Amino acid sequence: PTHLSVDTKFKTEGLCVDIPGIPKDMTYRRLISMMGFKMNYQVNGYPNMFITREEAIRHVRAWIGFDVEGCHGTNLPLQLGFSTGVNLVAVPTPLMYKGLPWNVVRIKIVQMLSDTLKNLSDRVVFVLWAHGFELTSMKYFVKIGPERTCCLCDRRATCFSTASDTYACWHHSIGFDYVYNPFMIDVQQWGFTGNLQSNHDLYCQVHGNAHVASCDAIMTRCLAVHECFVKRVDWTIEYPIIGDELKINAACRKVQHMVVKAALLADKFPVLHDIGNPKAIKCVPQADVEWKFYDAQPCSDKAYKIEELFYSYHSDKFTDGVCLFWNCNVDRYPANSIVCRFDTRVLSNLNLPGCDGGSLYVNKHAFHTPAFDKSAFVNLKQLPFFYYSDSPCESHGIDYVPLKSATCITRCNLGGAVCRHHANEYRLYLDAYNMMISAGFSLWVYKQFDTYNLWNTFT
Ligand SMILES: CCN(CC)c1cc(C)nc2ncnn12
Ligand SMILES: CCN(CC)c1cc(C)nc2ncnn12
Ligand SMILES: [Zn+2]
Ligand SMILES: [Zn+2]
Ligand SMILES: [Zn+2]
Repeated sequence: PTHLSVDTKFKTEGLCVDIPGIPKDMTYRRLISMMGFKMNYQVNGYPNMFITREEAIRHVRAWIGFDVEGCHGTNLPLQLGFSTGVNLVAVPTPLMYKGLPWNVVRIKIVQMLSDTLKNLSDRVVFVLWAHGFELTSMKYFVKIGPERTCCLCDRRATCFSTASDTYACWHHSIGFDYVYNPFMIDVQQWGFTGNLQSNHDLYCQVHGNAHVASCDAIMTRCLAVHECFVKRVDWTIEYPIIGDELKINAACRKVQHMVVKAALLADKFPVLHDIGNPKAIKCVPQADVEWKFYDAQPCSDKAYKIEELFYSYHSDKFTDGVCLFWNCNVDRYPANSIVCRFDTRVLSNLNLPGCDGGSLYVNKHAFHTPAFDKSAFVNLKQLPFFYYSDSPCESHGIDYVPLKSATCITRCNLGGAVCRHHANEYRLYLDAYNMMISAGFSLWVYKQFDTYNLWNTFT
């Protein structure tokens, strides 16, 4: 079982207010046909418009919450809502647009999905809390058939144009009018009691219900993210490389070694308490310090309470030496800490919107992270940028412009003139540092940390 069989049963109770008299016994095959689609027994890579929960999790970057509400067999106007916050009104003749015929609405839909998804995914997954109008509106903006490739490139076709009779991916679909071979999943099929708002509001106080289609579409995708990434966590699942993942990760390791190495040199802590990933390795293996590890998995729901991580009886006295919380999200860090906390508010292709203020950070694996809280860092300060090196000044070998910086903490800078080697390493480190900060990571340190203490490690 790789795909969802079209012969799987579909619970239709959620659909019977918009579709009165709908059979209780219904398959995906019969539902697809009822929606106005003919699959014709085609095995060309598109076996079902509906997908499994596991396949949906593998394609989280493609999720677009979708909801349709009736406004007025005589067709009436529909409010189409998307988790992008867009509301389009289609007439059959937060951003909400006036009523226009489907021929122009479908151009808008293709533009919106293409701009939203071109840098995230090779497809779209419509996430539903299916009541009827959304499934029956799909025929007006969706075309299906064999799996195809783009006319302008090698990516899979996600759009279709009736003007040119051609296919395109999200990058080459300017002016296209039809969504081609989309995927969809109905959250209501997962076994739930009560309406969408009641289930969403159990875990999220951030998304309100301003009684608009996009509000429901947003709540839908949010509840789906909570079920698949907050309550259930799967760190085995791999995700494709779509950006700067490798550079961001390489930067993180360089910044960690640099910042921890300098803390141990400036304040000579006898012991370091490394709290976080159970698979963590010594980030400064040559350091003199007594390195003690504590296992805590990435918290995906609420940030850890320091009272449960530290107290209840390890040195036991965590007040001795320094605490290293490298991506270990706690509610209030102790004053003797070195902290890297991901800022969930960051705008990027790796960071997807999440549940209750949190975000879904997708870099090789999916990590639902709790909402960034400035109050977690009251006992600390923002760690300033600095580069430190004790390596010999020796070129061994891009051209050269002389480096003048107060933050290049090297023997050559102490001696009044930065050597070529330390200037190259400084600029490479600053690049890695800016790369990590812009990816969303934030660095915090114990208030007594001072890089002035690093000059005397040169004599
Ligand atoms: C009351 C019949 N009507 C309205 C025309 C329906 C019913 C269904 C199941 N799908 C539909 N798709 C579009 N109209 N539509
Ligand atoms: C209420 C029945 N249905 C299907 C759920 C309808 C009715 C009307 C008037 N327009 C529609 N456009 C799409 N579906 N649809
Ligand atoms: Zn293309
Ligand atoms: Zn929510
Ligand atoms: Zn030097």
